[PDB]
Amino acid sequence: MPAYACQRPTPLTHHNTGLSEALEILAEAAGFEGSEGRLLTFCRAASVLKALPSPVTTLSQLQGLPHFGEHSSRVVQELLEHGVCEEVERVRRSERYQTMKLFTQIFGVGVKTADRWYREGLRTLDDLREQPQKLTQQQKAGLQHHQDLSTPVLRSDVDALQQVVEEAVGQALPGATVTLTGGFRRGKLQGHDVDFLITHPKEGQEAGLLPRVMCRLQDQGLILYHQFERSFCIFRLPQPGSWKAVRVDLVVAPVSQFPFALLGWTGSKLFQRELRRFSRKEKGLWLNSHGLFDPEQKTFFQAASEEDIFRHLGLEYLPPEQRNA
DNA sequence: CGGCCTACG
DNA sequence: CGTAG
DNA sequence: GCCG
Ligand SMILES: [Mn+2]
Ligand SMILES: [Mn+2]
Ligand SMILES: [Mn+2]
Ligand SMILES: [Mn+2]
Ligand SMILES: [Mn+2]
Ligand SMILES: [Mn+2]
Ligand SMILES: [Mn+2]
Ligand SMILES: [Mn+2]
Ligand SMILES: [Mn+2]
Ligand code: NA
Repeated sequence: MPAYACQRPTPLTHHNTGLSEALEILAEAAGFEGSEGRLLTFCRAASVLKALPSPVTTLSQLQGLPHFGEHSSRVVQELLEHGVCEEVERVRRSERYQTMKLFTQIFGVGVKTADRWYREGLRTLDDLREQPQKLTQQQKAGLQHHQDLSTPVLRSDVDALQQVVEEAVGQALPGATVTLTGGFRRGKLQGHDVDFLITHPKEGQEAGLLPRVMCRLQDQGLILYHQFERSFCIFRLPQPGSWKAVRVDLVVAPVSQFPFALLGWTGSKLFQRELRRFSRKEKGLWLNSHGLFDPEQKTFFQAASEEDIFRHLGLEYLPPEQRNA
């Protein structure tokens, strides 16, 4: 088992859901308490279990696995022996965990904001709504549309959204393209949002595109919230006789950067953090959604495909459906 | 000991 | 700070 | 929390 998540395939369907979900609770709780390092270890340990070929049945099967130490091993041991882990159950039932989960799921609210509200005694969405001057415009939109945004986005929604985005993009710039990214490109059947990457084959023609696309969508009445090259939107998606709010991310990249943007925006989140860590720590190259930089030569790697990027980092290529770390 | 991804809005 | 994967 |  390789130590970095970008070194191993991780399929969407795997064999250790119970164990990985428990470790991910502890990771989320670590985040709520402000420990990104513990969050990362628990995330990495959960991800190792997703890459295994079979269910873990006995603690022996963990020996030698990366990111399993005393704490993560004890969690698995309790789950294997007893079906539950006392620490996980205590976290699950705590008012702090439940409220932090409730607040951070709001679009516009992260851990630091949620933690302040918790310390101020707030506990419910109705508490937040009763104090609206304490909200940014982004948070007001997230709260306004919270019910819809909690409803899974389905493939039929993706297809309808891709059609309307393609229509606006084509009106704004002939020849521009729209690529579905995010979890749906990795094969997920559902999601919390839909992610799209927009480019044009002639370098530079995409300058100024995203404001033109947004203007065209807003004039068709499709935009409930927005506000460049990244737009984190809420769309008014038509449904039979009605509509529902859906989170949509729109990203524009020049074609020179498209493989890097496609790689970054396809995820998973852990896969990309691990890939960027690997690049810098193991290869001495700096990776982001714009490029891959050699800081000694002060040059950027020219990539035509995601495969090119994997090759330049010395990694076996993984298709999107194996990046579900 | 000290790192832990790296951007844009 | 929030967002993103 | 784990590891370089
Ligand atoms: Mn399998
Ligand atoms: Mn411990
Ligand atoms: Mn026991
Ligand atoms: Mn997404
Ligand atoms: Mn998104
Ligand atoms: Mn840019
Ligand atoms: Mn330390
Ligand atoms: Mn994400
Ligand atoms: Mn520690
Ligand atoms: Na949030």
